[PDB]
Amino acid sequence: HHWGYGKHNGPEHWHKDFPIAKGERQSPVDIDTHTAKYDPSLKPLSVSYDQATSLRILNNGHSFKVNFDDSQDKAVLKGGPLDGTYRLTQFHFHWGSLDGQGSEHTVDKKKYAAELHLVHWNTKYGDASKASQQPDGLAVLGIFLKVGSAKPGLQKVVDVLDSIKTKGKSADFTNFDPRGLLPESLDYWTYPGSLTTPPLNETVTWIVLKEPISVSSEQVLKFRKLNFNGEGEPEELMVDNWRPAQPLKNRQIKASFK
Ligand SMILES: NS(=O)(=O)CCNC(=O)/C(Cc1ccc(O)c(Br)c1)=N/O
Ligand SMILES: NS(=O)(=O)CCNC(=O)/C(Cc1ccc(O)c(Br)c1)=N/O
Ligand code: NA
Ligand SMILES: [Zn+2]
Repeated sequence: HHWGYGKHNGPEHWHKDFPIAKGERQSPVDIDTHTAKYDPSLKPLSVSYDQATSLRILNNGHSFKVNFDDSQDKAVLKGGPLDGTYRLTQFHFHWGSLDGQGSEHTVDKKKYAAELHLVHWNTKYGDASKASQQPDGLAVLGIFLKVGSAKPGLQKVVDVLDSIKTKGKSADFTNFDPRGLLPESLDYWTYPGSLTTPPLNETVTWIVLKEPISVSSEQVLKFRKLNFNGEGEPEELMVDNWRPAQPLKNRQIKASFK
């Protein structure tokens, strides 16, 4: 559809094409750290990315996305709130026009410069399409970016963005190691939610890491040179491609840590 992030087609309009936008399990949310409860029943979280096979990087007009070979269990997420095995299929980012906005989730109303989403599907459903329609079909590992020191493991991403400036452009992006995007700690919050983009399916278990990664000003500036538009269309910078916090409704956010 013709959805985006501007005044005329942004988050406040999405519900007309996607009525679930006003649903009971929408994402992102504000994470009230004082209301979230430590849950001793959460099993250890396992991020097993050694065997990841990145493939290409694409500007799809909404973000940039790195896809992975998810034809076998290579790079997988298990444990924590999850039952079974979830296979990494892609990552992408959301970011702002200024260093003080850009994240989708917020922490005690704090907005970060950007947010990384590592998207995984439950292998019990066989493919990512079928999984996208199940209430336990998807798991997104969310990681905040704050501006400070450079993140070396982000630099290869940063350096290819020039080659995918406009919507529809892709490039090779093999041999990228997503472990380089993680913070030290795997402490997290978890809640049941949705895709934060149309079609807004209520099929995601969210796992949001507490520790942000630090990226440099120069790194995030390069995100902001991307374009929402296609080649030889007029320039609209790809910035502020984030959905704001949605009503929590009757959900509980659980913490993995005391
Ligand atoms: N390796 S890939 O080709 O990038 C994988 C593409 N699929 C995915 O990201 C997903 C989640 C998803 C993303 C956007 C959507 O609109 C819907 Br619905 C589901 N699969 O469920
Ligand atoms: N934000 S999310 O809840 O983690 C998962 C939903 N969003 C995304 O995957 C993306 C990249 C993307 C956008 C449209 C697509 O058709 C496909 Br495929 C991937 N957002 O820009
Ligand atoms: Na960090
Ligand atoms: Zn996302």
